[PDB]
Amino acid sequence: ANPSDPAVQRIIDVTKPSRSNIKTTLIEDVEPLMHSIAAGVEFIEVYGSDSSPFPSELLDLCGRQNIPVRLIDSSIVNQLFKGERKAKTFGIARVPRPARFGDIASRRGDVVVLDGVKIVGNIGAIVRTSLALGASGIILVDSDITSIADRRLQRASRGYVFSLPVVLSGREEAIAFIRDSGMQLMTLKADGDISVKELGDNPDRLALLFGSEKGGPSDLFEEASSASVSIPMMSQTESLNVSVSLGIALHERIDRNLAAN
Amino acid sequence: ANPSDPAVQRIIDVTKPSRSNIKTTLIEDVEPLMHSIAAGVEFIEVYGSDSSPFPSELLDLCGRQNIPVRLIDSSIVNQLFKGERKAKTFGIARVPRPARFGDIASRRGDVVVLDGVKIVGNIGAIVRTSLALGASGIILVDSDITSIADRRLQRASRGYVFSLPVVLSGREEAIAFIRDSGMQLMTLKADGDISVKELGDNPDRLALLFGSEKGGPSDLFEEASSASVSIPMMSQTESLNVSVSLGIALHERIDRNLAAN
Ligand SMILES: C[S@@+](CC[C@H](N)C(=O)[O-])C[C@H]1O[C@@H](n2cnc3c(N)ncnc32)[C@H](O)[C@@H]1O
Ligand SMILES: C[S@@+](CC[C@H](N)C(=O)[O-])C[C@H]1O[C@@H](n2cnc3c(N)ncnc32)[C@H](O)[C@@H]1O
Repeated sequence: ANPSDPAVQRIIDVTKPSRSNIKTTLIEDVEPLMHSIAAGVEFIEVYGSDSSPFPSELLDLCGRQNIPVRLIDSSIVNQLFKGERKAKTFGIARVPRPARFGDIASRRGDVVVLDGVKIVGNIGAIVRTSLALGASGIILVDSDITSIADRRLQRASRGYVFSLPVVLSGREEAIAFIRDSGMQLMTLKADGDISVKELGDNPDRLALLFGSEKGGPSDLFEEASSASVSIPMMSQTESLNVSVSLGIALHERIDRNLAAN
Repeated sequence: ANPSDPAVQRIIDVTKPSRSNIKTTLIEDVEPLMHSIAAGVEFIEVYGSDSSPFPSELLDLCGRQNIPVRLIDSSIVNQLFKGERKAKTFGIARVPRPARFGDIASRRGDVVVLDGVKIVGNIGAIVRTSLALGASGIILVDSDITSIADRRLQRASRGYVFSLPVVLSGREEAIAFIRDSGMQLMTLKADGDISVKELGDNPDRLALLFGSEKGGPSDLFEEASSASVSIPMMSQTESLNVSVSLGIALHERIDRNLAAN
């Protein structure tokens, strides 16, 4: 373990602050770490607080992946971070190459397609929900996001932005991929023809499309769109937050996305 | 149509801006207005952008409640705006008295209870979801919100904050009200005993409890809590966002809450 200051550990104090270096980034907490490693994300070294029980399985995973792991005493860990108290566990990872359609095609499970969603808070929460409910990947269209390593997005996603393919794509390219991949594009809308409760019956791999406005997504998607899906509300004149709408849709598909895996 | 100053309509430029008193307020967007008046809120006057068709119906529900409406010019409508830009339909209103437990106890539908939820972003979205999915009301325990009026809770709620009973309360106060009301308390947690899918089966009106932590809600709600509810995920090792968890919870109760309206 290291209790002194620094040693060469200074790297941690470099990749964390509002520095510049992009090649590396910090991923906090055990679960984001576990899922990152599982997704092939390369790590330089994983750390942990000597005042916290280092998760047995992370230690093991890192072991079977040749990932070095060192303990750090409380005082130094407290110096870092704050005031979210503690990460208690974290690692230095090389920022992966941009995700591609190929990363989604080779995986199994529904695909989440966002169109016009720009608020990082929504995108972040959507990343978490998609991962937790068994989505294969996410395709972002018109999100104003240039890179997925955007720290705002990393933080908004609880550090899960690398745990599943998040592809930045143009509208036409996304449509072409979905079309030629054999997936069934489903447009979720408050005034959709089909009840969201009927999604569980669908045996096909689905591409669930969401917008940012109650009129979204772009009507230009209607061409590729196979059907419109609606989430029942008190009245269909209301609407739900896109992240909330995503959660319900994926919730209805949970069995199909578990069967896929 | 009035391009005149002050033209006395300058109320909007003393209520919308951050001034002195917390009484009246300005509500944007066409929808928030409808449900606001459809509850018991009083509007001094509603305005609208000129070069942009006016929503007929707002007039009917403003004529039967004696609420005046006047058109503003797009040069002045945007003289006070930025976006969207196309908020279009707004109007000053009078902040109602603080919500009471009785308000909820008189209305029908499951009750939502948040414990320790402080982030207004979630609380706001949680309001929309509760409203849209037919929740009787929300109890905000330990939210650090001094008043529902708070301009940040309004903006985070799109202006729907006055569409249903939102009660600020202490932990003991809320626990006492749920027992004396006969409602069955359900605590939602990742490692709950009952599945969220089984909620729709319960014939009784429910009180849904959500914490702010993964280790929440406060275990002091346990005695009152007669059951724990868990939403299935790829692995209970993780957890869902509070608003997403709520949406799914109410979604499974949609038939019972449509039954309560
Ligand atoms: C509804 S818009 C934002 C709400 C809108 N601006 C409003 O308040 O009127 C966000 C996204 O959530 C999705 N969504 C909202 N309600 C839905 C519902 N009831 N069923 C299916 N999708 C829904 C839509 O696809 C939309 O693109
Ligand atoms: C775990 S807390 C905090 C969630 C997340 N850490 C966040 O960004 O806020 C989320 C709340 O939603 C409820 N919740 C979360 N995951 C759930 C699940 N899998 N099943 C049922 N309820 C859940 C819990 O009551 C909890 O209080």
